[PDB]
Amino acid sequence: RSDFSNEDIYDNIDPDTISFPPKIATTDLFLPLFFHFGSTRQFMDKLHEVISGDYEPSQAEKLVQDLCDETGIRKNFSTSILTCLSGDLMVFPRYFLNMFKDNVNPPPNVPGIWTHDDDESLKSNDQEQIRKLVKKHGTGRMEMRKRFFEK
Repeated sequence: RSDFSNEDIYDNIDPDTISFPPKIATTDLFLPLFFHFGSTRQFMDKLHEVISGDYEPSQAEKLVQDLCDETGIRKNFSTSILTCLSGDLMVFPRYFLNMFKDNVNPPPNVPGIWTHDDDESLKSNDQEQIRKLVKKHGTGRMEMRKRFFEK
């Protein structure tokens, strides 16, 4: 694989261009603590800090709890996000940056973020929908997703 990726534009969004707190951030998704961050950048920096701690695939529970106590993200929200990312933590920050940039939950057209529609397409045999899926996520992620289904 190349050290570079055109997906980086989804990770390099300048948090300072995002009004805080984002309109999409409601109490059904975030805890009181979240609303005490002074800016989108402060929140993202803390999120990066949490995500960096050591977590073995057995510590998803602890990660979710930390995301609640440190960043103010509701637990089942974090769980749902981790699920649509196929467990790829590297895409966790991307999820929030894009959700906040366009105030849509979940971001509908972001590589690595599997929407309900993407999953329906993956479960089907309609090659036109699968064509768009691989363009969006890539074959590697599709295989990992197919894997995820098996359970």
